[PDB]
Amino acid sequence: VSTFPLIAARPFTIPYLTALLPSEL
Amino acid sequence: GFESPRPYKLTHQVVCINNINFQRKSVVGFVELTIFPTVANLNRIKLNSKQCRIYRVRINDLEAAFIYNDPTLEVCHSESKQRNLNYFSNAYAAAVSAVDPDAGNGELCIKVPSELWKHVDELKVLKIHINFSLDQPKGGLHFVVPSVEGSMAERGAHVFSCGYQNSTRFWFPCVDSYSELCTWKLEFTVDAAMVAVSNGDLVETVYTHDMRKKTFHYMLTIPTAASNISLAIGPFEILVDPYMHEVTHFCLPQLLPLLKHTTSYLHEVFEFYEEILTCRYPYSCFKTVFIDEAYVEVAAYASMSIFSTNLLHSAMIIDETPLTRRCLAQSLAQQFFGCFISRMSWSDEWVLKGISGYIYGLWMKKTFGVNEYRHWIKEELDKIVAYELKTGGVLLHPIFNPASHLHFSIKHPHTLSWEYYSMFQCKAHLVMRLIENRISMEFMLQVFNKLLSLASTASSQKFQSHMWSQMLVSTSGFLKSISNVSGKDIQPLIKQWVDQSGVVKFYGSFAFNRKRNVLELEIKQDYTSPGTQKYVGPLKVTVQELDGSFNHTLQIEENSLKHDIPCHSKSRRNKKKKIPLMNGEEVDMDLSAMDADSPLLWIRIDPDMSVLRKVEFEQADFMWQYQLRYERDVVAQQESILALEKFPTPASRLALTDILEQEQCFYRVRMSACFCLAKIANSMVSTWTGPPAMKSLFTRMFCCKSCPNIVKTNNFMSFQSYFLQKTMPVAMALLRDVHNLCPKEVLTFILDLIKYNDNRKNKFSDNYYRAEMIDALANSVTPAVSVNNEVRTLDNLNPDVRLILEEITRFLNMEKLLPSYRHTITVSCLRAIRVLQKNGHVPSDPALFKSYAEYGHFVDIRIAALEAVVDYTKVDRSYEELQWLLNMIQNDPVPYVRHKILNMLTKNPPFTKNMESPLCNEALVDQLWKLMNSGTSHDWRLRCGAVDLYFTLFGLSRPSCLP
Repeated sequence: VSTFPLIAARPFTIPYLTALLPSEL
Repeated sequence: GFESPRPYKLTHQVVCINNINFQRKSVVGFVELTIFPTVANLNRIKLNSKQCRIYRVRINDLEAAFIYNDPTLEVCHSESKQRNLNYFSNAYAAAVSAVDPDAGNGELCIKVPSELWKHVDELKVLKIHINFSLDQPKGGLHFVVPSVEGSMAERGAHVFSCGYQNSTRFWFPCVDSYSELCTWKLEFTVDAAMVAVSNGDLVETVYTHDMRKKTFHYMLTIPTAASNISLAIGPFEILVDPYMHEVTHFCLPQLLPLLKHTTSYLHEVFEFYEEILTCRYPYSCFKTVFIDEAYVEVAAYASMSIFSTNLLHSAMIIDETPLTRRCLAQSLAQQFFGCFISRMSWSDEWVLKGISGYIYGLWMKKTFGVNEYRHWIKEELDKIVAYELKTGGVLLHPIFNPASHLHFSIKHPHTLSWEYYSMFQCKAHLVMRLIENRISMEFMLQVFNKLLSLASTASSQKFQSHMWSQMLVSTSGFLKSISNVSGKDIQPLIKQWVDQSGVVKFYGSFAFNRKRNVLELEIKQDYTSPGTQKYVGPLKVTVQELDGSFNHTLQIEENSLKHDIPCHSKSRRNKKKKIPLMNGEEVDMDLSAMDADSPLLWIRIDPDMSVLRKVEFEQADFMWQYQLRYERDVVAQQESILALEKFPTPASRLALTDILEQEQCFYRVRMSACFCLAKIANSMVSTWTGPPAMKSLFTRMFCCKSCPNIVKTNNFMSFQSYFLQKTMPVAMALLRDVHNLCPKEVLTFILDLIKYNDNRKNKFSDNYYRAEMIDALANSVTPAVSVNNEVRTLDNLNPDVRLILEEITRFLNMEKLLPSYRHTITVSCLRAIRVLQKNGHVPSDPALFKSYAEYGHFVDIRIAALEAVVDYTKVDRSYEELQWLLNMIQNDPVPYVRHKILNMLTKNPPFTKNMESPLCNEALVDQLWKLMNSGTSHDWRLRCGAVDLYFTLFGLSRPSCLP
């Protein structure tokens, strides 16, 4: 946990939304 | 001439759907068919129905008796001890032929009441009123119900009809053949906040007396088949096309700006397809629906297309605009030639698939250029010759087995393997390009216009098929229309490339006779391989000599081996004059590498790809370098790149480097020259002089003039140096030091490309470039030097791989907070973690990929994680991971994911038939036989995928690892 901690993978309900959607526009 | 296999003719069908319950996943409705018997004593009427509970059937308002049996539910008996695949393929073909509406058969057998026999003998109308109910459908119509609370429109729940070919039997009873054309009346009573999209034009939309539901009435006066009828019910955002006003676009909520930008090109596709053909668009409306958890990426029905929402991009997304653009284009091509003009049998499907693919290739030629057209045609031809030399061959137009070299029956579309279906469409459009080569393109477009005009004069009559069968094309009718417009018949070309199922292999070698000034070619065919056939026609060859480019036609009969063609002067080496090219231009060539005695610079056997062929020509390396530099054909530049990997001389390095530096070369040739230069550089280690390959070229093209190691800030507005910039470190990472380890000069360069990346200034997104940077980081990973199987711990972590692991950890964690497009960096980082696990760097643990594959990560994240789990269970021989994957095949909500898991487990199998593995029990044979027999009975694509998996794992005979 001290060296190289990874944020754990959390599944979504609609994964395409978080995915395709641009965030800076 | 079309004669029906059914003894009745269907005129009109009413499909009414009530009570679409989204909580319980249930529909109720009725179906009323209007049949005219053609033979007296009709007695039983056989209709198609799957998954529908049939409540009552009334014929002419008289109660009738029906019997239902589906032989394709359990194909073989449970208590038969057969375990070979040929038995299952014959039983599955017989079961599908027993429910086939293309024969007289069907699954629901309704008995005509006795008092109507005097109404049926003198042939008068029968009105059959079935009312049915889908209780909880498996693969009939897909219910996407999210688990957010609120109303069903507030959470985004929708239904759509999924499936391929004749799969409309899965949600209402019909005559589910492409040859039973009728007019349609479609009513759908949905919620008041939802919209029901279907085929035809919406005549009205009335409210219910409580004003909580409304009924959408559609009418379809163009006679379509039951297989072309679709449905999409949801809380869709409606957008009328601002250019064409009969075209409405429906998207899921909150995706209206993406829909506005994405579907803004479609009017140009409409204008193209209506000006190369001269018919207007036959239907009165067009509707594009974008949905979630789609079956295929693009489905085309009558007057309607269903795309997935993953095609929707914004204005700042590149590398996705051409793919979505061509998906829209091929949906419109199938609107013209798969839905308006339909199929007469299951044979003559190659006609429709070929016309659709051919006019879509003409669209690609006009839109993206002739060079992109040639590159696409070459990649389709390579894909075909790879598939046909791999397994047997694709047989367009079989005659009813006609193809017994392959483990399934080709009599029905629902027994075909999915790779065979893809290669079928691919070969059909290449054979249509061949027919255009024999009979010119304007005559070809006249053939297509003649078919469309017969169909549109047919489409307006009311006679019940006296004239509605002119909307169905056959092979004989297509060849007769070709012979009508041109006066030439193509029966040798049809006999060779359609009826015969093979590609040809050419091995060529030349020798220049200096005395008689001739060029002696030597072309021999390999016709004894399993996929091959013998070519006896003419063959074009293009020879570039110093006097110019000359074409020659060679007659390659069976006993032919040596072909002497004449050669021209060499007086353009006496004086320095420019050498004229294939086009009208001429260039200065450096003739120091050429032989003194021969004038010929390069030879190309079959340049125009006029046969379905694989050429293996033996030139000299300077001829390949001249063909790479000075040719005006992209397929010849690509094949010279492909043939320069065998000659690692520094002149070939100079040729590929001059190709890479050269704008006004097609960009996909330079992207190939990157990887060719990487391979050549790996092969001439301990000879390479200066820096690693392409590094100085990258700093010359894409970095600052004052700082060589700082990359320029991202401006992706050129779209050709963007693609070259994002492909050059990916090839540069395949460089390897004499110690077989990637050099620390290229890895440091890639890490500095990652650190100094600034994207606050371009109008385009950076997700694909950063994802390719992760792919370049993954390419540099060489296998670690584990000692005595030491456990992968911090002490033995490579000092190179710690930087890579820090970067992919930073990228994946930043994707968790600021997500990209297509979670492209999630897919690239999962792929890179699997690369690090495949070598001995990260512990071989599938728990991360098993958490990303849990129903919920991007379907792209899901298929990347499942690809990693399939690779893990191949390498680690995991039993519990294979049981996890087979369980996920059996019960996953998304059927595309199930098909993709079966596809990946076929491509990367856990064991083959030759291997002894611990995973070859009788338990696994029984599980996969139960998955072929039962279990996959609801999809027709999971069952063919299970047949493919059983063939890959156990072969065509009895599973060996069994008592």
